[PDB]
Amino acid sequence: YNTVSFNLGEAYEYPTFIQDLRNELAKGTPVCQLPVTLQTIADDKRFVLVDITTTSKKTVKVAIDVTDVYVVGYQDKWDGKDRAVFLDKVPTVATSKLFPGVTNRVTLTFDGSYQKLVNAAKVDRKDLELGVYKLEFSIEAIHGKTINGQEIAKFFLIVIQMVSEAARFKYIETEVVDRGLYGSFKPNFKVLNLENNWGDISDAIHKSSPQCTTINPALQLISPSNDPWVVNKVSQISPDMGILKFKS
Repeated sequence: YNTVSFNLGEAYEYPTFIQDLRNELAKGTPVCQLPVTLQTIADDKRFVLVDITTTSKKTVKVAIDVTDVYVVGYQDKWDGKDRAVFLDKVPTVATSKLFPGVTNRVTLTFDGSYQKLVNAAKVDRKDLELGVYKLEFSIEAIHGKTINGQEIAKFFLIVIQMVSEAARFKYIETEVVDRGLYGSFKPNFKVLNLENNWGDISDAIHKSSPQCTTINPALQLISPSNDPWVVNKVSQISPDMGILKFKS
């Protein structure tokens, strides 16, 4: 599997990092001049690894399913040896082929859906601060430490939004660049709305192809200020898209 890296002490490299990740995910046929993921792929090319290193020199290798950009787990350290930590309900190929040879393998009691993650973290997305420093703090809280479901759920919530969602949405990538590289921020109404509708937005754009203009039925989205944002044209939403989900 290929690896893309990001050092939290070099926040300015974030835009390049996200673009390199999109390059690894863009394996499908483009639609309306936008990258698209593949629904199925050989097990040997099923995942991309994201190496995140803190200023404290600790690294966590996060595994992402290239078909849907889902984080399935990560590898950190425990007692000087590697440790594989997996979310519940991930593909069998994930637990069978990722981090080969690592015997300390943990299967968490919760899956990667936002509902299960927030329930375990005990904090909702709207109240959890994102940013390079916050991400490093969450890594420091779990790296080389006994398995604590609550702390690990917080790490997943932060990394999933700063990496996976940013790859999917240029809008989210820009929020992190403007507010989370040299500061901290809580995701606004639009960030959260896009996260909840990646699949639907992608299917809508696919349905509009090949004329790539009209989107009908319209997408009922939300603006940064929590106001209704009705999208019936590709040009209205294409600027916020990084990569679309597979289909048609």
